[PDB]
Amino acid sequence: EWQENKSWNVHFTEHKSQGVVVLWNENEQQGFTNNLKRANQAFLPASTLKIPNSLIALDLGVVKDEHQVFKWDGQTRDIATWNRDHNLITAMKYSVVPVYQEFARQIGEARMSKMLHAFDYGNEDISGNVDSFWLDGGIRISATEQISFLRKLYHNKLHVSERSQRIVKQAMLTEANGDYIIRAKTGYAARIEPKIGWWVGWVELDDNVWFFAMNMDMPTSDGLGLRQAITKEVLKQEKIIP
Amino acid sequence: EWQENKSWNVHFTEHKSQGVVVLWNENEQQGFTNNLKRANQAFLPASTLKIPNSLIALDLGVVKDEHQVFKWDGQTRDIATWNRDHNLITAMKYSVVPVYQEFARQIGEARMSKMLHAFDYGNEDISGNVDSFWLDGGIRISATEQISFLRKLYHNKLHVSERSQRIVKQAMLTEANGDYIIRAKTGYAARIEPKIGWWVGWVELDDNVWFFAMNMDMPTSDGLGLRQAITKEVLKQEKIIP
Ligand SMILES: [Cl-]
Ligand SMILES: [Cl-]
Ligand SMILES: [Cl-]
Ligand SMILES: [Cl-]
Ligand SMILES: [Cl-]
Repeated sequence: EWQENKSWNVHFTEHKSQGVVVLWNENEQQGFTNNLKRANQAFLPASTLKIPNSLIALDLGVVKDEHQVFKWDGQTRDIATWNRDHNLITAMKYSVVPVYQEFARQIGEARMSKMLHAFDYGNEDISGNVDSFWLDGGIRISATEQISFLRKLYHNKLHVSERSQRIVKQAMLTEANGDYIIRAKTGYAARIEPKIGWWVGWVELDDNVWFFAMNMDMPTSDGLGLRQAITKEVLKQEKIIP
Repeated sequence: EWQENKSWNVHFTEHKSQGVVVLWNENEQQGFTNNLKRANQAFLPASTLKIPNSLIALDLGVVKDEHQVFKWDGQTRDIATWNRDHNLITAMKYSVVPVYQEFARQIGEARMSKMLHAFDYGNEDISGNVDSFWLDGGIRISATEQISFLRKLYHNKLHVSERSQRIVKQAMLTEANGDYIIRAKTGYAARIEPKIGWWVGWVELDDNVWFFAMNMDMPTSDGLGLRQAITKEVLKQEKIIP
């Protein structure tokens, strides 16, 4: 069904980068990618896992609502945006590990793992857990599998309450203007080679939705902004955004 | 409690305009306005009434969700954006009267009026209904009363379901970036003198919310864009947005 579009590769090669973008046109039920093999290659999810972990935290009542404040413990960590109070909205915006580590302590490895499987979120890998259970959830996930999960979230079809799904979609809000809305989540799997950056989400237009999932080789946090830039170059080429 | 800030008047006079901006700092429970008398002056709500009317339509099941399509009837009306299919999101974005007129036909004048009173939305005026019941709801509302209603919506405190309130807040989304989110609704009461333009809503920041409600004299649809521009000049002066 899927269509390969190798002309998107220039957006990667212009930035001396290697990666994949996957797009799904919801109205047409049609997928597109620059590289079919890499679209199906599973990687550690890094902070893209915050989307399902937020659903779990809400649906178990670990997080009461998007307003609840998770106070800073006063310990100065390396990422300055972590050294402040957060709610679910801001914890997702700044990918605040200490906040989600606390969620995971309350959720527990057993509940987390079972609810992820109920979401059909990626698949367990031969390597098992390679860090802490909350950083990778014992799974790896491909770009096409991200799309399938996000489509379920969009349609409120995951096996958590509608409310939990609506709150997470709110927390995903990244950009909005008169032309489009982007709901998305970044990630950077930076501990184990190959180091991988992600951006996954969707673009809402007046009359359609375009799901996207991209990942790219990211040996250093220098090209982090290429995750969004390359994706947007594809979206612009396809006339999805101006 | 309220504080008057007459330095905001220049943003109106620079555009040969007269009007009011009201701001409410949620963390501090403090209100500010350029003109206390006009802040309390009631006007026809025009399309700002689409916020409560959307709540009513959802909570009665006239609108099933924000995805339901209200097809164009194929009749070419004066406003080009009306001459197409819409959902609740787009009907609010383009202030699509024919769509909301159909909602009102299904809701009914009795249910609409009673639910508006349950929201404490403005007050009935001596003039009664001055057009059709769905265009003004038999009420007039002040900028400060808009604030009070919007604060209830923000906190899910209105007497409709939480779901209905969350869907309407989604449909209010107007702009979002790394610095702020604006959820808002325009209006233009253009049939009866004095003709009035409105913009009402809030600005979400990482650590606070600022509610706003502005109206202005609008003898012609030429300065419609001043509703947002003047509001944003106030927000910038107050360092709420960059
Ligand atoms: Cl693994
Ligand atoms: Cl994002
Ligand atoms: Cl009236
Ligand atoms: Cl939203
Ligand atoms: Cl607006």
